[PDB]
Amino acid sequence: IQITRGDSTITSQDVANAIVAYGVWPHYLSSKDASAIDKPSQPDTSSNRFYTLRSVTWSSSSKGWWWKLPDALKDMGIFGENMFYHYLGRSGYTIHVQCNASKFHQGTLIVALIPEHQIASALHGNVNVGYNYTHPGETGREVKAETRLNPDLQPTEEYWLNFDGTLLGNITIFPHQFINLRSNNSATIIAPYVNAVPMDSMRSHNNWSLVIIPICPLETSSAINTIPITISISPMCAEFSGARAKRQ
Amino acid sequence: GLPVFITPGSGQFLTTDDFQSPCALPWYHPTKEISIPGEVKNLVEICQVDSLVPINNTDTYINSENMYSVVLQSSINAPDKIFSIRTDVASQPLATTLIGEISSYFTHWTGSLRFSFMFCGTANTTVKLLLAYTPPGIAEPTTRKDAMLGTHVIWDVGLQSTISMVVPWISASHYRNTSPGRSTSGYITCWYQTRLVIPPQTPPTARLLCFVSGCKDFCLRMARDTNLHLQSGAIAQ
Amino acid sequence: GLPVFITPGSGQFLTTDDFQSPCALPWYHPTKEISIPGEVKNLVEICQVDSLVPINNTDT
Amino acid sequence: GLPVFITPGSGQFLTTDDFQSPCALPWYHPTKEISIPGEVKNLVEICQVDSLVPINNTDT
Amino acid sequence: RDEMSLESFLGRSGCIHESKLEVTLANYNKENFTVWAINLQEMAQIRRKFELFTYTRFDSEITLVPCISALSQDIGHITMQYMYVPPGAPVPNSRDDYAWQSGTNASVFWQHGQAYPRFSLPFLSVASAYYMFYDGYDEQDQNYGTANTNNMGSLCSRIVTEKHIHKVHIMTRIYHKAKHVKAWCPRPPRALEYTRAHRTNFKIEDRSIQTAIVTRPIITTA
Amino acid sequence: RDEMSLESFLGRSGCIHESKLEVTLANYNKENFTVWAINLQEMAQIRRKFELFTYTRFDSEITLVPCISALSQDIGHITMQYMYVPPGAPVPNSRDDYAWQSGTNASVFWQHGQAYPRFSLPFLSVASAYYMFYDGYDEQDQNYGTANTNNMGSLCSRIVTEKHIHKVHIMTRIYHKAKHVKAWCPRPPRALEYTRAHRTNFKIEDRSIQTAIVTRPIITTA
Amino acid sequence: RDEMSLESFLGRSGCIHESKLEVTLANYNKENFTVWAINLQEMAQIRRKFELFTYTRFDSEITLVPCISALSQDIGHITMQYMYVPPGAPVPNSRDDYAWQSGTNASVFWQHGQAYPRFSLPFLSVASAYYMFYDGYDEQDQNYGTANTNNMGSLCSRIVTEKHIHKVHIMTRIYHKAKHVKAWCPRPPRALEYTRAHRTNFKIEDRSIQTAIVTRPIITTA
Repeated sequence: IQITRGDSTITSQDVANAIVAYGVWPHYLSSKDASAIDKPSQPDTSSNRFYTLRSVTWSSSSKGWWWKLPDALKDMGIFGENMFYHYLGRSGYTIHVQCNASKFHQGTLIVALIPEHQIASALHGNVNVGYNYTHPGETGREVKAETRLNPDLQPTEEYWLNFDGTLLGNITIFPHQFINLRSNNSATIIAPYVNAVPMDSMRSHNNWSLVIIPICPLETSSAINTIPITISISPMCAEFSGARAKRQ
Repeated sequence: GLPVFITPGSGQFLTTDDFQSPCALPWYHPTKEISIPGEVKNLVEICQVDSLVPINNTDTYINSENMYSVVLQSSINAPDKIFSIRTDVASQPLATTLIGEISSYFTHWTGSLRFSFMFCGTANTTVKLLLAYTPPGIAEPTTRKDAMLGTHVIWDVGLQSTISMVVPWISASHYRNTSPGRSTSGYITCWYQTRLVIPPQTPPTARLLCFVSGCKDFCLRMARDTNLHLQSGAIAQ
Repeated sequence: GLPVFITPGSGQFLTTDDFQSPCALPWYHPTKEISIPGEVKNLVEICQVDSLVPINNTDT
Repeated sequence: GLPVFITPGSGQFLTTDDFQSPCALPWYHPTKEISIPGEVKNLVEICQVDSLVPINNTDT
Repeated sequence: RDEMSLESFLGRSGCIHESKLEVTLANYNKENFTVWAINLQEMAQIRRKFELFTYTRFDSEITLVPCISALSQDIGHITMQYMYVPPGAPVPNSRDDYAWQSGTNASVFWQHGQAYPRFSLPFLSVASAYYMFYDGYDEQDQNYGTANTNNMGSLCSRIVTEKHIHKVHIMTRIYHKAKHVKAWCPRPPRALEYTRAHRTNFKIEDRSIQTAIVTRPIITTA
Repeated sequence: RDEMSLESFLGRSGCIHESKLEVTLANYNKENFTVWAINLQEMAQIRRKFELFTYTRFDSEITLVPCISALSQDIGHITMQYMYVPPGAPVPNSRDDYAWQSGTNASVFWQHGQAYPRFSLPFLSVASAYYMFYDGYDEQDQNYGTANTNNMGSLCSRIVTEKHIHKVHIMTRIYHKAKHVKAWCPRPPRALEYTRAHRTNFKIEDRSIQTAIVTRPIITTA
Repeated sequence: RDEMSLESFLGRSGCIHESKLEVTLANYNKENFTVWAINLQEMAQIRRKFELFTYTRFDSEITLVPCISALSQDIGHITMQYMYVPPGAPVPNSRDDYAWQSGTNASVFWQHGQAYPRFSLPFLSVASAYYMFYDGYDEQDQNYGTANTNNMGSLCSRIVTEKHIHKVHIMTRIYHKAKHVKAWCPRPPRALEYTRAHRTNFKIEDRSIQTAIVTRPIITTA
């Protein structure tokens, strides 16, 4: 089947065998939890549609990829603008990861959505991760062997340590889904807003972090020996506050 | 006023006591609580989450995602026995898994564990694996036959990429010590009932994953300090 | 008499504590209270009073 | 708070006393009890058991 | 499963900080006072336990265990003043700073032979929970990881007596106990040594990454 | 708004007076006793808070924190006598004055190793409230500002022991706490340094008037 | 028959262990800490009483009686730390081992002049009772007699103070009391001297077997 949401519509979503992060469905901020007493209203279905990032290439040597939300969507039409022209904001998402392969391809991905995924820096000593590298945008972050710049600002490349000192394989404690090519070829996660406060500065704080690690290497005898992984994200109950003048 | 008699123990500071104490900020009204998704109330919640077992914990794959999978062959000359692991929650490789880690934080455990397997092969790759459990007391099987003579499962991969089997609780005492035993521990052995069968133009090998979690009856008692984490560093601020 | 167990913290003087204490002048009956206009009960009362903002805070 | 008067004997440790004391393992839930045959509840039970008298207690 | 409740796992008391104070003769004020920013991340064992969750909320119980040691010349009777400075309030920076007599702060006086001091603190943050992890940045876009709402205040201590000071050492073990605990979003357990406070950094110089996973020669033999 | 109640704002305890007493060998009586006229206007911080209102009424809680310091020669055990002399009653003027044994006064004996002394005082004035300000004069038309009905009595202290005196120093911090507080007619907050007790005087010699208002270069830029 | 109840016979408190600790100057850590594996079989009188049954179950009450002795140079004030390490938990092996500040263990601090420390322990075994006798073997088929489920933990003690240490001796009598006692399968009373712990061995080298039976010259004369 196909999930048409807004002016966007993604085919191949099918049935609803997706995971709902922590069992809580994305909801609008209730007045009881609200920060400034209550706001008259915040109903806007304008930012609620599907933004499909460029498909990443999964090769026989791919070690992993990760994106951070809301960061990844900072440049996605309405949502992007909204979060740029507002001081505070909160949002849930419906991440949809799917890859095209055949019955002659084999491989497995772990698609996990990690809350407050605080990355660890690459080097030893008194170093820390720099702003630019945890905010790669929709491009995401690919695990590479090549040497990079402001090295002491760079985050770790140890994917098997979840990029934060924990063991991959325990990463299943977070809302996730496995993508076993011979069984399924897509996964879906519906996550609500998660933070210790009602809303926040989307610019400085990334609530969720989408991680994708190939637990079982991709193998195939096809001419081109790589397949694409397509990611579609859709904001859920997005709300904003402290709007500022735009086009100024 | 009121005649009182002081009891042995008064004025002592027992680190495990439970008494009231004056509030240092009696007037301060703490920030209200809001609804944060995912509240945990019992560690058992964490123990019932399947986590990958570093089944292939050899020096070759030690610090890579390859330590979590076993490679199945399609060639007729691969040894019948694939892999083997002890069933005690605290023994390697289980130790470093979710349930293993939480278990290492206690001294007594009890209950059944649930092993799940996932075939990371191709959609046209088929095979029959023999998953067998060996109760504590006897040494792990050495031949496919011995293995199937005990409790086991002939899992036919084609058409079902997953399967789970429950290891029961077999013990003299109700709870057993959290520390790994050899003669008091069970075994999970995996055998080739048939090798990997595949059509033409297909990867000759496929990976196998292994998960583990506790059941409803799983439980821990008498907390101690985990030994899976030894801190001998600065922790400089 | 009555078995008691002393709790950690006894005898300490916590500057933010709240306990009773013997009256030094138990017999003295304090002057009655009269109706003085303008009783304040909460500081919020003071915060809701408009006051001039020194908007032109320059050296001049 | 509550006026108390300390009685002679307070703080003493009488080896035959009987007072409560804080549990060092308050969270630990002890192993359940099972039915073991032959529970003894009073020493009189042992005294009512005929036993042989070493009637011929000579050096031989 | 009662002992597997958060209250049982995190609610146990542990020594979160060791505080040593030494009598110095040169200047009366000197740096005789000791100031410590409350932080439960200093002890690895305690840290790993809490870092098992993303967000936690709880009240606190501080217990103080003073250990006086007199090298010589008696000086047996000395009065200690432990003070708690709330988040945001100014901390003392001299043994006679005004902070020590301020009423907004909480102080407890202890003279040897007295029961160990003890007091409680309510949930301090301006947020609804303490952040065990923070995928965010500072307002200056720096010092990413640490959260400002997480501030819990400071524990201070000064010797109150005056001249009876004969160069004596004071050790004060600070025991903290999380009460009425609540936690959210469990995370995998820390697998490597900690290297920094408020950072998941794990790489150590000239040393190989070492996990808890023990390797075996062959996988067919358990 | 519970923490914004008068009880919360003024009802906190603070050190209203530091009282030092030193053993003097020349004469037994000397000036060993110490007398202090209770006054909550001595500490600027505390003063400014109360001076936020015109009239206040409340009961008091006095807590005493004795700090003994022995230079040498032991003298460890000494008995202290703190005495409260009501408004209008004669104050002692010798360490052995009769006042010390009078029954109309209140005394509390403290020997080291004992819990800190503490007692309460009811609203003392002959008027219905204490004057924080007074646009009036004396009966002699002098000493304008101060109010006689505001008298709260005196806190006295003497070393009771006799010859075990080996020149030891005694520090006694006096903590006061306003209970069941009531206030009338709020006034603007004090904007300048205090210079006199019982006077709103603010002009200081050879120094410019300095407010809390910070100046900026231009008003178009915040 | 109330005094003939198990509670009366086994429920009395007795000194199960004497623990001596001496200040040693060479190394701060040294072996200043003392560790003792709880065992009620060390005292013959107490042992024979319990060995009157095959299986017993009960809770415990530990009371500590510290006896400090100062050879010279004062050092009057010292703080003691007694710690209970549960069965299976790692025991300390240095005066500054981490075990001393761990929260899974139970510790009680005692400074002279304080009431004697005291705390309770629940039934510790993983079995439903403690074995007074065991006709079984180890997993290695060795050390027959002793039972592993019978482990009760360890009592540890360390001097907490630092340098005020002037070579002083510390004696700590440990009193235990079985509460809520239950026993099963009565056995005949021990008739010979004990020679080993956890073994019914009775043969002593170069000494004849001696019973409580007193011999008489002729059986016709009582």
